Amino acid sequence: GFVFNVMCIGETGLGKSTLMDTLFNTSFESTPSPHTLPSVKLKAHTYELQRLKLTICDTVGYGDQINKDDSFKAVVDYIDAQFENYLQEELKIKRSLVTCHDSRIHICLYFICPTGHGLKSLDLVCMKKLDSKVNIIPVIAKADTISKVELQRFKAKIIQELNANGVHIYQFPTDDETVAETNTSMNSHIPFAVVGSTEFIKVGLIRARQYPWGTVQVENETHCDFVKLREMLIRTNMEDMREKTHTRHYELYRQKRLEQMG
Amino acid sequence: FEFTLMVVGESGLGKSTLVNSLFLTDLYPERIIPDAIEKQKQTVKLEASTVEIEERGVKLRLTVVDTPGFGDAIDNSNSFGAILEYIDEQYERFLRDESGLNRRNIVDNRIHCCFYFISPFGHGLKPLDVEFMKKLHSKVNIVPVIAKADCLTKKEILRLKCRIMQEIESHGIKIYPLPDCDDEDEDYKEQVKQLKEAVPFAVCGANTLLVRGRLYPWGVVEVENPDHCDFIKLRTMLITHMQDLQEVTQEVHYENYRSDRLAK
Ligand SMILES: Nc1nc2c(ncn2[C@@H]2O[C@H](COP(=O)(O)OP(=O)(O)OP(=O)(O)O)[C@@H](O)[C@H]2O)c(=O)[nH]1
Ligand SMILES: Nc1nc2c(ncn2[C@@H]2O[C@H](COP(=O)(O)OP(=O)(O)O)[C@@H](O)[C@H]2O)c(=O)[nH]1
Ligand SMILES: [Mg+2]
Repeated sequence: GFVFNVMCIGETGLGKSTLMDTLFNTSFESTPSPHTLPSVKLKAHTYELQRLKLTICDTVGYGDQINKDDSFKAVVDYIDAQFENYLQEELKIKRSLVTCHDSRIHICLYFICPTGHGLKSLDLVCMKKLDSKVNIIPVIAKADTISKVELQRFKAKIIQELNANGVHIYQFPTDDETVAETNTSMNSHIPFAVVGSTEFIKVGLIRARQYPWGTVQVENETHCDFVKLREMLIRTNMEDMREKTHTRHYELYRQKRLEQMG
Repeated sequence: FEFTLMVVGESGLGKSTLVNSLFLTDLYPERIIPDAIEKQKQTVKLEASTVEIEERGVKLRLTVVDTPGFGDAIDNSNSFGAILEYIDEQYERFLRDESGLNRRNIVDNRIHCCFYFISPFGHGLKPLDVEFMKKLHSKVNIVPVIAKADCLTKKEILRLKCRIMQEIESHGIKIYPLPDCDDEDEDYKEQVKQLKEAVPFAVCGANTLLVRGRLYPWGVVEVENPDHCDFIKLRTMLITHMQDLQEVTQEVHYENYRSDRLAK
């Protein structure tokens, strides 16, 4: 099946697993994590749905320690481990790349806290360590916490801080003229203000969040960018993630190891 | 009155919006919001701003002491180091002036109450929250406040309220208690009863008049409406308990610091 590997980077409770269930219309194994974990680690589960072999790699314990200095190795070591596993498979004399399980992270969704100001220091350091390792898609988790007036200035400061530090984020392919106009506004709404919900409210059965002042429809474009975030699931966009992962990120790690190996 | 309030919490929890929404003020003009490049090691500074305000005949001198930079760094170790030194400094300033032979006019800069804000995005109290409150509950009246209540549904509010109450009970955190009422009044006994059942107050701050509230495409959050958030309950608790907060700061925390320091 289609081996698509996703990595959700985000602080504990920001709705990583809720958004994955919302985006694939299913219910993955999603046990919560406590804020009392000594270090940032990763939990990866594999699922066969639709037909694709999805691998969701969640960040467990992110942004909870009082000392978050060494909260980047476990992420980078994992992403570098999958690259070395694919590289060592190439070096094998009697190799089997057709049946080899490509466990390399193709896309990585970064959940930003809906604070309203900008990126935390943790966000900038983590993205600059991974900008040359994985395709990064920043999103604003719990986007309903922010009004549309503030969301305008929020995406402004986020994009400004990213393009001021030289953080290489993922952009959707505009080579094909057909998807050129659609992927233009697609890239222009990054970061995607996303709202995840597993509950349903009566309507004409629809994913929404029930507040005493209103209901936030997840599949409403005027409410959140979930309809746009779902566009990453098409075959051409997924292929572009795997294409860029092997052409740029993995080939960079391969040329590094080939230098070290002499 | 001469009341001093301390605000502690991560950036982006609506603290500045809340303290302004209380007495409808603007204590933070030209607010310098730093970028992420200069926040990885941003130490915790203390910036005070006193403001005059009359509330239904209650004229008071509100001095708000914010702690910009709390919990916004990579390594939040010793983030509460300066907050401790400031509080003990105010107790020491009062101990010097009270013990001196010229105590006619004394500036009372002691922190009478301290709002601590909890991010509603997580599941409960974070290690930064626990190590802060436990390290300051014996020196200042801690008042836990769930910031940005409008991101939690009805079930989510009650879930987070009950959990962070068990974690406070578990870690042994001495937050500021609301005094019990004597027969006295019946309606006032019911008001203070709902204040005890609403804590931790999940609040919402907004300066926009629409009757203050926040505007969303799916609805409008009424700040002054108790059914939406606990803003009115926090504001009402603050005004009705300014006396007790001031008295407990003097008769309990200050006297404990005095007895501890006199043996040094
Ligand atoms: N305001 C708001 N709340 C949300 C949203 N999505 C989920 N929530 C709530 O926040 C909680 C998020 O739970 P999870 O998705 O499991 O948290 P997580 O990102 O997986 O973090 P971990 O449990 O540590 O893996 C849910 O129980 C929801 O009640 C959202 O889009 N907006
Ligand atoms: N959803 C929501 N947003 C809020 C609330 N209060 C403030 N905000 C938004 O948060 C943003 C920054 O809040 P601010 O007070 O400056 O954060 P802080 O001073 O670091 O605590 C502002 O643009 C507000 O619009 C609230 O109760 N709910
Ligand atoms: Mg989860």
